[PDB]
Amino acid sequence: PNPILARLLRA
Amino acid sequence: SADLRALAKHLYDSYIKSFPLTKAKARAILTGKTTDKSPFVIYDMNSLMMGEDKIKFKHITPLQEQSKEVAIRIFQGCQFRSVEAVQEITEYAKSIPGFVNLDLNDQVTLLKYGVHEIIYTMLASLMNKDGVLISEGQGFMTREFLKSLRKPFGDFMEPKFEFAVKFNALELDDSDLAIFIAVIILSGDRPGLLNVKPIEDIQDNLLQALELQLKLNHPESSQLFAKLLQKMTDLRQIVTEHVQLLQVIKKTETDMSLHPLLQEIYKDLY
Ligand SMILES: CN(CCOc1ccc(C[C@H](Nc2ccccc2C(=O)c2ccccc2)C(=O)O)cc1)c1ccccn1
Repeated sequence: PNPILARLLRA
Repeated sequence: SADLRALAKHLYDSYIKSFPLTKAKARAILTGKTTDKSPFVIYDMNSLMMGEDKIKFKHITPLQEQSKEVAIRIFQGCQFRSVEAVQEITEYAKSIPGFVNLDLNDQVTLLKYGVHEIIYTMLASLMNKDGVLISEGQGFMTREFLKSLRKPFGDFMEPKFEFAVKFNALELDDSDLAIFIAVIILSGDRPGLLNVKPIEDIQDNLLQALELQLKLNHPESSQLFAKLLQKMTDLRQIVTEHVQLLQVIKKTETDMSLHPLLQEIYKDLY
């Protein structure tokens, strides 16, 4: 889950 | 030693880069010690009407048209601000030495549980006993006005103002706060952390750096470190009671969905 946090953490 | 001080300074620079409105700026604004036009004050329904277009809000329709209920419009303003605050905290967290080398799933868990506590730590920087700075310091919403909103919304901010009076009594500065927030993020007791030991080392290291920072910066404030450590648990209680109120709102007020980022953060939290 938490795709949005994982994407916010992957820059 | 010397390296611990270098770590503190690195974190302070990252904090200044990550958070546009600092405690120093906020106090300058709150005490009238800035050259800038003083914030528009929202103390009541009419002042909110006038002041409202100053609230930092980007959506399909202007804030005025979002709801007939004023309390619901304040709800949407606060939600929008919290989303941007979470983005800010995420950037700071990535800047914390060692953070990007943990298992990505641990980074996500730590950010999840940490970010509300960090939001409430920094919100106090924008508060005095009479209200809170909003919209990057261009507005000031009074505590009384927030307390006058109809239930459930009337009880949202009062524990935050109460926490903030005591927390601000510690007279911390931005350099202190950068390390304090880093300490909060790297808590090893968050539910579901898969690999705990590297997190425990980094948090340990941050805690020595914090100790040294307070000894150097506040030589006459005895046991300040202990007092600050005791504040983290308070923050956890604030988050717990806030989540209960949010649950009330979900179960009570027609179509009260939240932004997907906040929904993601609260889902299965504790
Ligand atoms: C008070 N304030 C400054 C920001 O203060 C914050 C105070 C709290 C928060 C945390 C945030 N809380 C909410 C999340 C969704 C909807 C409402 C809230 C409220 O917290 C709330 C509810 C009812 C009445 C008032 C607030 C979170 O959980 O992520 C984030 C920011 C505002 C208010 C309106 C517009 C912009 N700036």
